[PDB]
Amino acid sequence: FTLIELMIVIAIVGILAAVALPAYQDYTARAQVSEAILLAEGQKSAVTEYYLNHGKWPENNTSAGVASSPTDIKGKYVKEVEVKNGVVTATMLSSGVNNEIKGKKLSLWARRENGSVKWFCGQPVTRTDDDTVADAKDGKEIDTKHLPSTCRDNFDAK
Amino acid sequence: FTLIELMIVIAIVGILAAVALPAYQDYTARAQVSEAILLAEGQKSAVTEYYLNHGKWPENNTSAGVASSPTDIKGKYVKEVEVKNGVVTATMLSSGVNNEIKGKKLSLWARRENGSVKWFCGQPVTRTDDDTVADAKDGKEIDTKHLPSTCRDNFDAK
Amino acid sequence: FTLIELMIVIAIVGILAAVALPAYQDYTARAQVSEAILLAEGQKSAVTEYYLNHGKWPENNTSAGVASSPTDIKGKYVKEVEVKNGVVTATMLSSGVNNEIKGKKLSLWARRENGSVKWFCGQPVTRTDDDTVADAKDGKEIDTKHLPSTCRDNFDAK
Amino acid sequence: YRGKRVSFEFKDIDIQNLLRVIAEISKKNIVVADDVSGKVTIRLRNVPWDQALDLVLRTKALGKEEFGNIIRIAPDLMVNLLPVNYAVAADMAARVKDVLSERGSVTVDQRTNVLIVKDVRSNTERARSLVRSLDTQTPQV
Repeated sequence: FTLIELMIVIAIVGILAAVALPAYQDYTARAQVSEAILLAEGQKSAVTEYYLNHGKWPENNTSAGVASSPTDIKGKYVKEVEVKNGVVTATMLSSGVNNEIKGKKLSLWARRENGSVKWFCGQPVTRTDDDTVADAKDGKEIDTKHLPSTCRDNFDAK
Repeated sequence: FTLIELMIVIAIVGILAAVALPAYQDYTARAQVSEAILLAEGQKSAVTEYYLNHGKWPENNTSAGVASSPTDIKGKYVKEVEVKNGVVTATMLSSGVNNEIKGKKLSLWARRENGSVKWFCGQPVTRTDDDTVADAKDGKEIDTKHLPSTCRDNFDAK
Repeated sequence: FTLIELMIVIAIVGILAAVALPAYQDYTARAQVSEAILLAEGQKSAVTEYYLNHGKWPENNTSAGVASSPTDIKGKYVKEVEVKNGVVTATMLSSGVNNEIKGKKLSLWARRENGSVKWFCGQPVTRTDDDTVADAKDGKEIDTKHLPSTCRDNFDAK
Repeated sequence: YRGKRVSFEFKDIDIQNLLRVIAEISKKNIVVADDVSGKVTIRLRNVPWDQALDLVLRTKALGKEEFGNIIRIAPDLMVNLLPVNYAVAADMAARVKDVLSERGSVTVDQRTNVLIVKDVRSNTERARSLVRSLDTQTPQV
């Protein structure tokens, strides 16, 4: 006979949350990845200096002169950050993150410019030789959709 | 004989407002607290620098190099922001806020990482020693329900 | 009869993006220009030394002792950086930038202080004599709105 | 877009008249639509006409389309030729574009490295002072 204004408006806010759910869920993940990136950076300094001073990429965190323990460079969504031959990889925690990005990671690596180096940011990579890295293809890479426009670099970016 | 469509639909919008009342009232409070947090932050800079440059936490706002007057770091819902030995506490005004959060506050404190510091955000805390704080247990802490997921830190968080 | 909460809130986020569109679009461009500036600088060193050691401004990159190829001093938003008689100009790429700043550039030039030099930063300029430059007026100049407060120098700044 | 040199002096005349006059001088056979615009004032010296035309278009007047024999046109200030002896005309283009902004006035680059300006006298004066001033650091070879 009457009461449909309360019933529809409680059911439009319910469906509004369902529509606002995936937007907040990638905005959210995309936000938790933007930090793995900040934790990865700032460690470029150590790595850059080590390379320019010696001409060899730092083998591990201790070589680069950073928390000798990967797990000591963690965060809220970051379970750690390891330096492996100049390549700095950041791992996403398992608690406090999206759902399709946890335990997932990215890498920052550089290239000899000769007198200086240039840095790249993208999906996990392994270093082959002092001037070549390759996709750490394995299945734990953070999905392209979660990576900034500034971190879409490919293993062979120059 | 007839007119019930006008009577029920005026009474479903009335009850719709009553159901939408508590949702807007915590969404609202949760919004007024999210600012106390923004006002608390951005003062991390001063505090961080003071600590790294001297190795001692800033005793008060003036030491940290900020509005020497706590009341000078207020807002719409924020009655102020005081720095007490590196701990930055934000107080909720008494006018313009929820009802169960006014005159209530939170704290931001940091910890020596050695070469850098890490910040925490949560319910009011007091600093004991340069690397230890404790619950400013007293009854004026902003209720957990009003605090973001990013500001649920405990006095002993590391 | 009911569902307007979902319809309005999907249409307020839509218009919120439209209002947040121009803010992120000049904040963004202003960010891509701040780098053309960083790429331009750090090349002041070469140019300064060349001038103080010889009393003549470096004619080109090779003279200044930098990547003999302008295109070798590029970036993400920077298509290059050329040294033309001590004046260092930075060109904005065509891909990855705003829209009203691509292919656009700025210049850094210096002036003999006698025993040292002082640097300026602003819209493109050409060098006339060893102590005088002019507006590289091209209509290719990066618009004043996109330039930092520290890079508003005029051709005759002293 | 090449012609004899001329001086255009038009004191409050229909662009249709300037057009016809321009056809009576063998600068094509020019024909407008009917109602193109109205009346304009310009005063040029030493300008080939086909240019004084492009320049008339920009004042108030129309754009031109040529059939070949006939041309259809559809809906003081002065002109002065600046010689550029020392510099290339294109190097001025950045600075000259920057005075104009959203003003009226224009600059035309002829092939023989001469600039031509239509505008108000006050915008002509500015453009000349800059063109000559930048030419002058170029003469010290």
